[PDB]
Amino acid sequence: GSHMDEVERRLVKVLKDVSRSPFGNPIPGLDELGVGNSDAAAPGTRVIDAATSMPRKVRIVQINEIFQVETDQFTQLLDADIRVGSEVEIVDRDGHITLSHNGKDVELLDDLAHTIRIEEL
Repeated sequence: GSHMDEVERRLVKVLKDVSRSPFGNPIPGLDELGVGNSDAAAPGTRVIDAATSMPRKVRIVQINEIFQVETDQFTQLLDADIRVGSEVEIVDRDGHITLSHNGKDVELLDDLAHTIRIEEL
């Protein structure tokens, strides 16, 4: 093909990303994805896929839970409090994933936006 690096195309293990504002807007459920997982059907396409099937506005309905929330780094990401039921959008950029929300754009590593509870664009 022609390269075309998708959002989930990048495979990482560590918990780090680029940009200066990695935190912001609700939806970056880092410890939330742990459990969920989609692939087809409208009922949430999962960020991993919600960025190739002609994305427009991924509707956030949920994430997972709060059980896990013991991290100083997540403290800044918790500023949004992930409001399940909101409405956000995602878009690629030079082979990278970033959720664009009214507020600003975020990073959301492949480990973060792996199994979020959103809608199928």
